[PDB]
Amino acid sequence: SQSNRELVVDFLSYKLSQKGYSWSQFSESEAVKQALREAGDEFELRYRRAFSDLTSQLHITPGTAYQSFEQVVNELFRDGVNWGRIVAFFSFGGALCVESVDKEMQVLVSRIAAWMATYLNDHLEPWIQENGGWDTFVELYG
Amino acid sequence: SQSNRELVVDFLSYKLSQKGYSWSQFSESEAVKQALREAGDEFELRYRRAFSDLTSQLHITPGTAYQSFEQVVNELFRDGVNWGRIVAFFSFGGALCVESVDKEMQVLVSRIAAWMATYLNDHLEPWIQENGGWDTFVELYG
Ligand SMILES: *S(=O)(=O)c1cc(C(=O)O)ccc1-c1ccc(F)cc1
Ligand SMILES: *S(=O)(=O)c1cc(C(=O)O)ccc1-c1ccc(F)cc1
Ligand SMILES: [Br-]
Repeated sequence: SQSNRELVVDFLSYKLSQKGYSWSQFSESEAVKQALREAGDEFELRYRRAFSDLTSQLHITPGTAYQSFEQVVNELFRDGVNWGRIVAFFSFGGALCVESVDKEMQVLVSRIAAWMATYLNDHLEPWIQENGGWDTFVELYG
Repeated sequence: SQSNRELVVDFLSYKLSQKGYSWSQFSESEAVKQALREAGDEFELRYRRAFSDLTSQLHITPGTAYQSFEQVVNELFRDGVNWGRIVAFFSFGGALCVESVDKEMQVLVSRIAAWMATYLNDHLEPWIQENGGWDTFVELYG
């Protein structure tokens, strides 16, 4: 896609790495990526329980449709968009990739990356642009 | 206060009662009280980890100032006010009351109720009025 696609790929590469997997076998910009990597690790520590209940709701098979992903991701934004909720979303996507590689369905990695870039573009990009862009996120979270 | 104090007391009475403690031994409107009651239970269940990190932050001794409670509660509104964070606020106060009764400092329950009411008035009331009052919380969470 574009700059959102590039952000999704960086985050998923990091999440995969933390679990010992490489992206290569599946295929302010620096400050945005670093800040989002750090924000996702923090969110994963603080909301261990609630996050586990989220990831439980979706088990990605080669048959899962994007709409099934949207329905659970939509729960994160029920009451609107915010940075914490966008971080949760990245984290969520990262956990589905890890789960995918764990179950030897490494083909779903590029599929989740596409689903995420799409979801950011369609639903989150207007609120992001309206709230200072990714540079604001960095100034707030870096 | 007013509706806020009535809301605080109902919520605190409910929480204490759940653990087997009466409010009486220390001292649409129904749809709101009920909706908040249910929200507080669901919240306490969903954020097992995160809620525990917050309650840990303040251990109320009869010499704890309001400014102390306020500083830990500002942590709940760090990145803005939303219905969910207001629900976390009520749940937190409920925990500080159950904690006071259990730690033999059952006198504190009345002061917590007063701290909660003031916080709502000084900080939370404009956001509540701007987002359609408690009837909107009901018409969403109820
Ligand atoms: S949570 O209360 O932070 C929350 C709130 C919403 C909402 O729409 O109000 C959506 C999602 C979440 C959430 C936070 C943390 C998680 F691990 C999962 C969901
Ligand atoms: S979170 O636990 O970091 C958090 C963050 C904010 C914020 O404004 O950044 C507000 C509330 C919370 C929180 C949610 C749920 C809990 F049980 C405890 C804290
Ligand atoms: Br949690």
